[PDB]
Amino acid sequence: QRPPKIQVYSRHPPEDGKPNYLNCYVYGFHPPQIEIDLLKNGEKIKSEQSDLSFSKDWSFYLLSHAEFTPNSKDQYSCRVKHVTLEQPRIVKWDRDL
Amino acid sequence: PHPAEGQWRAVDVVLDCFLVKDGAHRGACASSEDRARASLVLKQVPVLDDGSLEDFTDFQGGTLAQDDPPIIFEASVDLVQIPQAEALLHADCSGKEVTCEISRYFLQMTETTVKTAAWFMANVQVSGGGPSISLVMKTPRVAKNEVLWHPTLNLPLSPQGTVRTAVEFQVMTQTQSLSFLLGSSASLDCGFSMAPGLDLISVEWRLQHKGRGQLVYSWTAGQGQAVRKGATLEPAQLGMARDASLTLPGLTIQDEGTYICQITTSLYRAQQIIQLNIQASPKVRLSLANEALLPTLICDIAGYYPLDVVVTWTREELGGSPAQVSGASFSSLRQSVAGTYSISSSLTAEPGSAGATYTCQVTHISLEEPLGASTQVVPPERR
Amino acid sequence: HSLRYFRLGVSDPIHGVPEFISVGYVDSHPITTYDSVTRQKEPRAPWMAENLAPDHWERYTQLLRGWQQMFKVELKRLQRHYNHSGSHTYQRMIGCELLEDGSTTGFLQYAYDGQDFLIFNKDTLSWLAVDNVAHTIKQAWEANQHELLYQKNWLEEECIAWLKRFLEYGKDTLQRTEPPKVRVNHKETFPGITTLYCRAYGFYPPEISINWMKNGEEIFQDTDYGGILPSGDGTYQTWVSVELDPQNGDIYSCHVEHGGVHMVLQGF
Ligand SMILES: CC(=O)Nc1nc2ncc(C=O)nc2c(=O)[nH]1
Repeated sequence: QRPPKIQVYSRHPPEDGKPNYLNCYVYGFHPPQIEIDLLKNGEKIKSEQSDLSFSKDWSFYLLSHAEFTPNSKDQYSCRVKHVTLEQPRIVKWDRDL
Repeated sequence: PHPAEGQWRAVDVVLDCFLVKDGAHRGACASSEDRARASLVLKQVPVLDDGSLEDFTDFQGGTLAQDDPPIIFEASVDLVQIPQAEALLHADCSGKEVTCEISRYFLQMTETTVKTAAWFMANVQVSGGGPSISLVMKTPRVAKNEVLWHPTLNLPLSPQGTVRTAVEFQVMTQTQSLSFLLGSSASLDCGFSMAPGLDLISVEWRLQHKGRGQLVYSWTAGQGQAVRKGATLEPAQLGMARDASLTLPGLTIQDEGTYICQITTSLYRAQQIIQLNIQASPKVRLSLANEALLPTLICDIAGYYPLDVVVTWTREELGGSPAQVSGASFSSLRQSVAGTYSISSSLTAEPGSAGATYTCQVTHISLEEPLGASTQVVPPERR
Repeated sequence: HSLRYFRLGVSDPIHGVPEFISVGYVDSHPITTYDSVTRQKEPRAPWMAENLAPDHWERYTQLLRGWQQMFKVELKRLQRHYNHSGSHTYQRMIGCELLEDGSTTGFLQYAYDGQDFLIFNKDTLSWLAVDNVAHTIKQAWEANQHELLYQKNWLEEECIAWLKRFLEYGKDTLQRTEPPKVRVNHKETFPGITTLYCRAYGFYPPEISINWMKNGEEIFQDTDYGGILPSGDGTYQTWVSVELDPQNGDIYSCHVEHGGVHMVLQGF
């Protein structure tokens, strides 16, 4: 087992009234059985997941992204599922504000 | 160890000797197997504290024997054993089982690396990653036009009895494993010896990491030279076993892996392989946000390695049924100037009706004991 | 310049774990992928599809299929050597590197359940081992000198030749580069403590460094360094931040450098 490491970030600086894109980078995981869920206020939003790439460190990389409209009143987060883990990992995003 | 110029007595040790079933192995391709066929003769020269037996000691009682099995190799000693003189004593003290293994330098499918001749090897290792030595030895047999005359210790060690052996070169270490902290200084432990009839060319130290073995230090013809980092002392002269240690400046992440100590002589070469792990212990700080109907718990866990320390929050009440928190969240996994990692975590607290206790617990391989911090949360109505 | 080939599978796969994966990379973008389900070689780059005839794609696929089958055989052999009756993972990695000064290198490593198993040293022509089985195999493989020239060429000749060809084939794309954009703000990460946070995004390749000055002098406190985070737009992101005291009324400047471009922020 290699527990995933997770970070969450925007593609461009979020701003109220200006729709944007939300990324999450999951790296250093193994085996490659990862599903990334991006959420707004705990609710799943439209998202896509890209290829799982190899690392030199016996691990894999994975990028996933979603579409959202920035809102300083709202909160954002990500949860990443892993077959070989009892519980998905929970990471908080500071909305890059 | 200081050279054994004090009070000591040599004792006779016998260890179970393994032999690979070459051509009859459990697997597909191997030159080693954990199955005994014979024993090796070993020498030990421990320093005596009592001398209760005058000219003997049971220091190595766990390995000492007087009874020779049907098959046993003389393993004559023409070189210095001192560095390992108490290797088996320390093993017995720790209760670590000791084994040994014999093999061959003879190749049939290709060119023999020692120019086809009756030369063999014998390894001795203490279980648990303890002291380890690789012996290079010869058998005084002669042939002209024969192919298998060595014999090749296969399948059987010999049609009868045992062939004579003598060690002319060996490489040894006190440990097969090292452990240091990230950012902390370190060293490698190894040494070697040889018969007077064998000269020394060079010694190399290499690091196994990132898919490649790379040189970090070399010593040749009296001259030491670093290519990445480290420093050595001049090898001893004949009469005492030679050092092959390496002093290492503060280690970083790149320096983690397995180190190899390679000794090349005028005739033969050998190496020991020592794994070096690096860790760092988390540090924890905790504070509660002021006011709010649901005060926020903020905790930072910093200065640890490797990354992704496990963090769990706990909630306890004044009785009832305390329980763990499977929620919370983490963020902000990053490195420090020291190369160490840091991570943040937070949790929304429920003050409860009469107050509640919250703890942030941290688990890591570098932590002998649980690490974390506690705080109380006081309801607005309990201020 | 990087070229990487990966091969991974599992001995008696369980829990839906992928049976066999093989993927190739150059620099900072995939070039090819193999699907072990339909048993097909596919491009991941437009200049791979261009500069490789259908004839080669089919031929390579058949080669990969052979390797897939033989790999599964290896997996069973490993269980025998490890004496493991359960299900276990195993993978190998190889590639090369071309340096600006014209020199070349490369690597070759194996792992068992994520643990270092064997590494080949092309320069000493020997194998490096960790655990008991690795030592068993080390001696066996070193004894067999017929692998000597093969293993050396495998790391050097095959990989380097491919890399140089790939660099030519994708020359129209592999020279892509973009400067970063920068944004700096303050935020609270811990009560009584203020964090000064710099984000940088939209740069390629990720040859970037961020640092801080305090009143014109080098900072003295610790510094939080992020990693390299794909944007999905062909570029990457990073970030660096420093911890400020609650009494820290000092002036900081943010330095962001990439691709020869140097930005210095006079305020936030
Ligand atoms: C001898 C050997 O195994 N070399 C080798 N050649 C390749 N040629 C093409 C591809 C991609 O389709 N992958 C490889 C690979 O992984 N290894």
